[PDB]
Amino acid sequence: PTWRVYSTGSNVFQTRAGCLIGAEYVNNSYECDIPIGAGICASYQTQ
Amino acid sequence: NKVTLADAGFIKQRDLICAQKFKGLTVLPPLLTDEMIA
Ligand SMILES: *[C@@H]1O[C@H](CO)[C@@H](O)[C@H](O)[C@H]1NC(C)=O
Repeated sequence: PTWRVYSTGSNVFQTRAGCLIGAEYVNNSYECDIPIGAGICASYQTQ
Repeated sequence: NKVTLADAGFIKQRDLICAQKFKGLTVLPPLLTDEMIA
């Protein structure tokens, strides 16, 4: 029923550019590493 | 309030001018929002 045959089930976050599946949304503010759109960015940081 | 934008890259839900999305024309939103330019 979908042309992309893979499956991704993880934490869901809604941005004005789209839905981000695969990344957690923290409340901190860091320098932009990987741009997504509509304000937010992505990075690979430890916890 | 004097520059009327068309799409601004936002999510789409009597047909408007944004029916070009169904033919494959999608407008991407900018990285820096207007609250950050301000
Ligand atoms: C997306 O879905 C939510 C849930 O009903 C709705 O409130 C919202 O208006 C929809 N559109 C956007 C652009 O978020």
